[PDB]
Amino acid sequence: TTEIHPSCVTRQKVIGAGEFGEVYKGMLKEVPVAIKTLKAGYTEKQRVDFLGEAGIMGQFSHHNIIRLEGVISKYKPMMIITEYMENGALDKFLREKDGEFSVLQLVGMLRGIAAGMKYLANMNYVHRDLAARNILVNSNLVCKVSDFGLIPIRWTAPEAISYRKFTSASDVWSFGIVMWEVMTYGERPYWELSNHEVMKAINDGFRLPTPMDCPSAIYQLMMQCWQQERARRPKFADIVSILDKLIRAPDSLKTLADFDPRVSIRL
Ligand SMILES: Nc1ncnc2c1ncn2[C@@H]1O[C@H](COP(=O)(O)OP(=O)(O)NP(=O)(O)O)[C@@H](O)[C@H]1O
Repeated sequence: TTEIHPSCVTRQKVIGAGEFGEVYKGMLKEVPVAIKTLKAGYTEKQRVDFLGEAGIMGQFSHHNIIRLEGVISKYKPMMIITEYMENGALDKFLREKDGEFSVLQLVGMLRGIAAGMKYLANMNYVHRDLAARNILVNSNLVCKVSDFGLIPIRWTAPEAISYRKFTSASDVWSFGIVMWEVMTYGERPYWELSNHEVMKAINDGFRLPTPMDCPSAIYQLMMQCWQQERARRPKFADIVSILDKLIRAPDSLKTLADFDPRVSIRL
C-alpha cells in the first residue's frame, strides 16, 4: 500500500457513513477521491478490519475494481483514499435515471461488473456482498466493484443462507440478482415479500420473473445464475464470455423475453 501525507488530503463534504464513521468526497495532491476515516478510540478489531480493507484493495489492479489511491496510517485519524466515482452507487443511480439508457449500455454495465468479479474470483477473493448498492459508477458509465473487507437475504445464494457456504459460486447467484437490478433500473428484488417469504419461494423453485424489455439471452443467463445446485451455475469466465459475445453481435440483444403483465388494459 502507498502511504499518503495528511497535508495532501482535503476533505470537502460528507457523502455517507459506515462501520468506521464518516465517508467524504475530497481532493488528493490534483484528483478527486473518496475518503473513509477511522477516529480515535478505535478498537484493535476495527484497526485490523480498516487496514485489512485497504490491504485487500491494494492487492488488486483491474478496470472494474475500485482503485486504492493510498492510506493514511502514520497519522490520526487514519484514512482509506479511493478513486472518486462521480455517479455514486449503481442502485441509486439506476433509480434516478430510469429508462435513460440503451439495452446495449445496460448490458455493457453488466459485462464490466462480470469482468471485475471474474478477476476477484480468480484472485481467490469471495465478495459475499455483491449487489448494485456495492458497485460504483464513473462518468464513463464504468461500473466498479466496491465494498471490500475481512448481507441481505434476497441477494444471497441458498447455500450461503442455509449453512454459511460463501464461494465464488454464491457470488454468481448474487450477480444474477445484480443483472435483474440493472435491467429493471433498480427494482427491489422480490418486491414486498419478506425475507422468510423469499427463501420459501426460492426453495419452492420460484425465481424472479423477466424484467420488461429484457433480452431473452440476458434473462436466460440470470436464470442460470440461480440454479439451486451450486455446481450447475456458470463460472464468471462463462458469464464474461457470453456477455462479450452478445455485445459484439448486438442484434442478438433485440430478441426479448416475454414479459408477464400484472395488469390488463382492455380498449
Ligand atoms: N469511491 C467512491 N466514489 C463515490 N462515492 C463513494 C465512493 N466510495 C463510497 N462512496 C459512497 O459513500 C457512501 C457510503 O460509503 P460505502 O462504501 O457505501 O460505505 P458503507 O459502510 O457500505 N456505508 P452504507 O453503504 O451507507 O452502509 C455511499 O454513497 C457510497 O456509495
